[PDB]
Amino acid sequence: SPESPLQAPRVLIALLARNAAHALPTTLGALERLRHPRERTALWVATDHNMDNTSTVLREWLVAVKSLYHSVEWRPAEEPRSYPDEEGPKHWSDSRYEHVMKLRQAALKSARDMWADYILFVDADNLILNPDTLSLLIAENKTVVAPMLDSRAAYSNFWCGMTSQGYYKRTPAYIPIRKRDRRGCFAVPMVHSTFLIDLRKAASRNLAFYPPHPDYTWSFDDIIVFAFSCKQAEVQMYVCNKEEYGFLPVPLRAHSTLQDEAESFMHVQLEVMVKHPPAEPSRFISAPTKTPDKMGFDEVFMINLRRRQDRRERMLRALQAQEIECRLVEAVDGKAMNTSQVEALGIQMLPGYRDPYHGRPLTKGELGCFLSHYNIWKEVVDRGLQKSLVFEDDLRFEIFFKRRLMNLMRDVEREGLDWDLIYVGRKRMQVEHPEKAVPRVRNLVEADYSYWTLAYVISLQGARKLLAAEPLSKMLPVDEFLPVMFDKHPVSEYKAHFSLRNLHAFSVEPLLIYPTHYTGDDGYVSDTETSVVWNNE
Amino acid sequence: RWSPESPLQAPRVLIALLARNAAHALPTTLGALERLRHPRERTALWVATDHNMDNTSTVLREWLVAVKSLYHSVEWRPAEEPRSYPDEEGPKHWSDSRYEHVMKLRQAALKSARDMWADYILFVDADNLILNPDTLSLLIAENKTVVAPMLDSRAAYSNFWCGMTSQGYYKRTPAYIPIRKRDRRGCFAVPMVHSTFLIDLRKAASRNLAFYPPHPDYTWSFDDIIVFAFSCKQAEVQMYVCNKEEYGFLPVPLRAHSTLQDEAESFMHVQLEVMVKHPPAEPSRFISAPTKTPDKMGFDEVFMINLRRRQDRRERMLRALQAQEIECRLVEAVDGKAMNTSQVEALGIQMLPGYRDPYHGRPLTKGELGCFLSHYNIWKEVVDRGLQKSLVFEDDLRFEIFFKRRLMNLMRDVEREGLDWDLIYVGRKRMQVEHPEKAVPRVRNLVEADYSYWTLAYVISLQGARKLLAAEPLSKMLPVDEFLPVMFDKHPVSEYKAHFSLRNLHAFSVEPLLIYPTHYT
Ligand SMILES: O=c1ccn([C@@H]2O[C@H](COP(=O)(O)OP(=O)(O)O[C@H]3O[C@H](CO)[C@H](O)[C@H](O)[C@H]3O)[C@@H](O)[C@H]2O)c(=O)[nH]1
Ligand SMILES: O=c1ccn([C@@H]2O[C@H](COP(=O)(O)OP(=O)(O)O[C@H]3O[C@H](CO)[C@H](O)[C@H](O)[C@H]3O)[C@@H](O)[C@H]2O)c(=O)[nH]1
Ligand SMILES: O=c1ccn([C@@H]2O[C@H](COP(=O)(O)OP(=O)(O)O)[C@@H](O)[C@H]2O)c(=O)[nH]1
Ligand SMILES: [Ca+2]
Ligand SMILES: [Ca+2]
Ligand SMILES: [Cl-]
Ligand SMILES: [Cl-]
Ligand SMILES: [Cl-]
Ligand SMILES: [Cl-]
Ligand SMILES: [Cl-]
Ligand SMILES: [Cl-]
Ligand SMILES: [Mn+2]
Ligand code: NA
Repeated sequence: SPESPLQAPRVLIALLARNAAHALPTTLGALERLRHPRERTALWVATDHNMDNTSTVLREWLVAVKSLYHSVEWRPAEEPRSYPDEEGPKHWSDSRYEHVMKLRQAALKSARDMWADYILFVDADNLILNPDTLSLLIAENKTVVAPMLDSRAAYSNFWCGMTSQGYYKRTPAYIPIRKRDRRGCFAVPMVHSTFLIDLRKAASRNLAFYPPHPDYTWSFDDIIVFAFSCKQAEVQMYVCNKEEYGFLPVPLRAHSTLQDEAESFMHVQLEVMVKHPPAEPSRFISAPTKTPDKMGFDEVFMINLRRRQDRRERMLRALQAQEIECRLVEAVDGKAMNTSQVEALGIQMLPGYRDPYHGRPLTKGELGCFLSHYNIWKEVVDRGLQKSLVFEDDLRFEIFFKRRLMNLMRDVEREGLDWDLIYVGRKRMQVEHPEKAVPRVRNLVEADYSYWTLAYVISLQGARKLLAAEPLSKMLPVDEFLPVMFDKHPVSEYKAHFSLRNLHAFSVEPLLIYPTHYTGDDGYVSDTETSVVWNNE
Repeated sequence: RWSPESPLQAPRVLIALLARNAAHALPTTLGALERLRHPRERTALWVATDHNMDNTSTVLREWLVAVKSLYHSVEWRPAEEPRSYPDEEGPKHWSDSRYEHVMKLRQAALKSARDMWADYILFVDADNLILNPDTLSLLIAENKTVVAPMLDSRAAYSNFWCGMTSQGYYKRTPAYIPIRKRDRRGCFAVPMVHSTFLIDLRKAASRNLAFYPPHPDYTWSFDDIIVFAFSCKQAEVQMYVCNKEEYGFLPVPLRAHSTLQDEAESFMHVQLEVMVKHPPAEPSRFISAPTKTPDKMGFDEVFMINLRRRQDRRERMLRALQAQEIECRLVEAVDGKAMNTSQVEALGIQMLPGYRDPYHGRPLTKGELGCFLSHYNIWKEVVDRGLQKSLVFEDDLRFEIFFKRRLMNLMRDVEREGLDWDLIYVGRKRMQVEHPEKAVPRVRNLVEADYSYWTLAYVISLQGARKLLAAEPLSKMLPVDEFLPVMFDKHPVSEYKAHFSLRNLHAFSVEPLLIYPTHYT
C-alpha cells in the first residue's frame, strides 16, 4: 500500500515593479514558464511610482494568469508617479529605500501568513532563463540562497566581502565564483536582487526587511539592512553558481534615465541571444512594436552567407531589438567558385603572401569574403552613398550601441574630419601604447595595425580609394588589405605592391562590436579558414 | 564552510470541529484540544455550528474568543436558525438533509485547509475526547494519508470498521476484536475510519479526496462516512487505524429516537470510564461545565463502604457519584486485620463450623470478617433509623450507562407492583447460568436471585435488614457474599445452610447488572 508522492513545496513569488514595462514581458514570461507547479505557486505583486505603463502590463498579465496560481495579491498605486525627495527615476532616496523595504517586509508577512514554504524575491528586470532555478535553489536546503545571475560586466547579485561599515569589499574569491571557475554554493555576506528564503526554518522567523535591526548603525540601504538582519539571526546567506540561472542588467547611476534602463535591459536580451535562443515573452503580454531605421547612415549592409541561416536570424533579431534596419547582402561563397570563375573575375593572389599565423596562402573563403566587401564598395560608389556601415554575421553588440555610434558620426561630421574608414569592430594590434587620439572628436582614434572586418563605416571617398588600388590582381585578406591602404601593415613587401596608400582610417574607442565566438569557443565557425587554398581544391 | 540549518517548524495542521448539540461535551472536549502538544502558531481552527437546541454556539464563541490570539487563524461559521432539520424525526435522527449538510461542512473545512496551505487537516467530533496530548504528533509520525486514532468506548464500538460488505454496510471480521482490545498493536489498513481522523494534505493523492458530492461512481447509501470512505478507495488512499497506545474516548452513538438528555448522560458515562484508570479529564481554562446537584435517587439512604486507608478509591467513587448527581453517606469500613482476638471475642464472633474457601479450602480471613462487620453495621443502622429502602455501595465498582435513571425506574416499577422484597442485587457474580433465572412478573428488568458471589452493590429493605440481623450471623461467621445466598436458600453447601434455621430472604437481581467491578478480577 504505497503512499503517494509529496506535492512540491509552496512558494510565493514576490515582485516589486517600478518602471519595468520594458522588461516585464520577458521577465514575467520567464517566471510563468518556471518548472515548479503553478498550484504550488502564489504571486505577490506591488507597483507604484510608475512613469510608464508598468501598472497596465502587470494587470493584463495577472488577469490572464490568476486562475492558474494558488493566489494573487495585487497592490497598485497610480499616484504619485515620482517620490517627492527624488532627484531622478534612478535615484534611490531615503523615501524610496523605506518604501521598498516596507514592500519586501509586507511580502514576507504575506508569505508567512499564507503558510508558504518559501518566498522568492525576483526583481522586475531579472530574467530567470533556467526554468529549474526555483527547484535547484530549493534543493540546496539553505535558509537564504541566491542564484548567481550573469551580467554584461563583473557585476552580479552578491558580494564576497563586506567592511565593518556595510560597504562592499572585493576579495580574490569573487572572480572565480563570478566566472564559474569554482562551482558550488558559497557562504557570502551579501545576496540581493533574486534570492530564496526558507520559511520552514525556525531561524527565518527572525529575518526582517523592515524596520532595521535595533543594533543597526549602517546606511539606510535596503540590501544592507536585510544582510545585517541575517547576521543577527545567525542566518548565512549563500550564492550558488553551479549552472546558468539567468541574466540581470547592471544598475545605473542616480542621474541616469529611463531610456538608459530600457536600452540596458535590451542589451541583456542581446547578450542572451549570443549563445542561447531568444528569451520569448509571455503569451499573455505583447511587447510594443519597434520602428527600425538606418541610424542616419546612407545604408547599412550585412554580409551573410546564404547557408548560414542561424547567423542571419540572430543578426536580424539583434538589429530589430536595437531598431536598426539593414540591407542583407548575399555573401560570395568562395568555396562554391571554381578556378575558371576566379580567372573570369581576374583574381590573382599577392605574390608571396602567407598567413601570419600558420603560413597558409589565401583561402577560397577569404577570397569570397574580400569579394563581398569589394561588391559593397562598388555599390557605395554606384549609389553615391556618403556614409555606409558594413556588418558581418557573427558579432556581439555593445550596450547603447545605436546611440553611441550615432553620437560618434555626429561628432565626426561636426568637426569636418576627412575620414575614409572607421572601425567599429576590430582587433587592435598596437597595444604597447595608446593610439593617437583625434582632436575635438571623443571616442575616436587614428587606427594603427588592425586585423578584423567585423564592422566598419566607410565613406564614398574611401570606397573609391579601395577600388582605385585595384586589389584583385594582388589580393590579400581584407583585414590585411586595409592596413596596407592606411600604411600600417608590418610587411613592407605587401605595401610595396600598392603604390598609393593614402586611406584615412580611424577606430571607435572603446570598440562597439566584438565577435560572438572566439577561436576555440564552442560553436565557433570560420568559413574563411576552411583549410581550402584559393588556387585550387 | 559548514553552517548548521535551524530546525524545521512543526507541520501546519487545521483542526476542523463540527458541533451540534454538544454543549455537554465541549468543556472537556475543547479543553483537550487546547492542551494538544503541537505548536499553536502552526495550528488553525475551523468551527461550524448549527441546528442547536442547547447553548452550543454560545459556549463555542466564548472559547474561541479566549483562544483566538494563540492560533494561526480561526474560522467561525454559526447559524442560529433553524434549530432542527425540516425532515428530522429528532435531534439524534440522521436525515438525508443532515447527512448532506454535514458532508458539505466537512468538504468546506477540507477546501478551507487546502486554501490556507495547511499540511494536515484533523477532524474531531465534538464528543470525541482526545485525552492523549501527543495524539496529533503520533498520527503525523505514521506518515499515512488518512489515519485515525482508535478511540475507546464502553463497548466494542470504535471509530473504525474492519470489513465492508461491498455495498457500504458494516461487516465483522476476526481481526476487529484483537485490534479493539489492543491485543495487536500497530497501524492497520481498514476499509473505514471516522469520527476523529487525520488527512495528510502534503500527499498528492489527497487532492482527489472529497466529502461532497459523492464520487461519480458512488452507488451506495447517502451516508457521510461511507461517501468519504468510497472517495479514498477511488483515490487509492488506504485508510489506517492505529492503536499503538491510548489516545482518547468517545460515546457510543444513540438511536434516532433518543433524547438530548440521553446524549448528555452518555458522554457523562465517558467521563466515568476515563476515571476508572485515569484522573478525571480536566475542563478548559476558559469554559466551565454547569454545576450539578446530587440527590439520593429516592432511596431513604445511600451508603458507601470505604476503608480510610483506601484514599484513592474514596476520591474516585465520590467523583463518580458527583458526576451522576448521586449523594451518599460514607461508612468507614471495619479493618478486620486491625482487630485483635479480644475484640473478636467481645463481639461474640465465631466462624461457621467447617467453612472452607470454595477455591482454596481456607478458613475465614480477617479481611472477610471486617467486610462482613461493615455490612452488618449498615444493616444495624438501617434498622435503627427505620430506613425503608437503602442502597449500599462498595468502593471499587464501575457504573453502567444511564445508571441513575435505570435504577430509579426499576424501584418505581417494584413499588407499583407491591413486590415483597428484601434484597435487590445491583451488582453481583451470577453463578447459575445454565438455565435462565426466573423472571419477576409485572416488574421489568428484575429476576429472582439464584446463587451469587459478590456484594458490590445491593438495595436492602427495612424488612431485609431485620431478617439478616435476626439470623445472628456473628456466631456463625461466613463471608457476606455467601451469607446472603444462604439466607435466600440458594447456597450449594446444604451443611452451611443447616446452621441457619430460618432462611426466608426475598432476593432479586437487576437484569442486566447495572454495576460491575473495576479490575474485574
Ligand atoms: O519605488 C520603487 C523602487 C523600486 N522597485 C522595484 O525594486 C526592484 C529594484 O529596482 P531596480 O531595478 O531599479 O534596481 P537596481 O538595478 O538599480 O539594483 C538594485 O539592487 C538591489 C536589488 O534588491 C537593491 O534593491 C538596490 O537598491 C537596487 O539598486 C525592481 O524590481 C523595481 O521594480 C519598486 O517596485 N518601487
Ligand atoms: O447538523 C449537524 C449534525 C452533526 N454535527 C456534528 O457532526 C458530528 C457527529 O457526531 P454525533 O454525536 O452528533 O453523531 P454520532 O454519535 O452518531 O457519530 C457520527 O460519527 C461519524 C462522524 O464522522 C458520522 O458523522 C456519523 O453520521 C455519526 O454516526 C458531531 O461532531 C456533531 O457535532 C454538526 O456539526 N451539525
Ligand atoms: O567565402 C566566404 C565566407 C564568408 N563570407 C562572409 O564574410 C564574413 C566572414 O565571417 P566568418 O566568421 O565566416 O570568417 P572570419 O570571421 O572567421 O574571418 C561573414 O560576413 C561571412 O558571411 C564571405 O563573404 N565569403
Ligand atoms: Ca535592476
Ligand atoms: Ca458522536
Ligand atoms: Cl487582479
Ligand atoms: Cl566577466
Ligand atoms: Cl556593487
Ligand atoms: Cl423506537
Ligand atoms: Cl416510532
Ligand atoms: Cl417505535
Ligand atoms: Mn567572424
Ligand atoms: Na420509535
